[PDB]
Amino acid sequence: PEVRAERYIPAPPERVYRLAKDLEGLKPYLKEVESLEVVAREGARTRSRWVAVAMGKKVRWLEEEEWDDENLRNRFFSPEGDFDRYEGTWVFLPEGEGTRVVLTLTYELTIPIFGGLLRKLVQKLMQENVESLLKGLEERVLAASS
Repeated sequence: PEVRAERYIPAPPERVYRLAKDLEGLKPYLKEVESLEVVAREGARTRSRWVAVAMGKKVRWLEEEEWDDENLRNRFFSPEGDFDRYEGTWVFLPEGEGTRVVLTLTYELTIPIFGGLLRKLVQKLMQENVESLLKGLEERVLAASS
């Protein structure tokens, strides 16, 4: 299944893009994220270790992001961790002197026994998570803007 969040940020795309790329600087404004560490940095891609909290227990994964500096987009995919699949794109679109940020996330989480019964709740949780990742980026861009 897939989730997508969309958010307008009052700042030029290039600036919003660059602030999202500095994940470790972004991390303090992601309230649902407990730990985010960049483990590897290479050319236009990094590797990072996420620990997030949903509903009191933690979900952990490693994430590879490929950064497209030219076109202000990124692609990410988890090769290992708690998700069978965790991937998507951040894109930063011009909307005025500002940025329409679009975050798309395809995930698959296998849950013993209850995976179909709680499919919609899981969905909503993943919706809140990406909406919050974006509201947290809003708050980064404002913080770094003073």
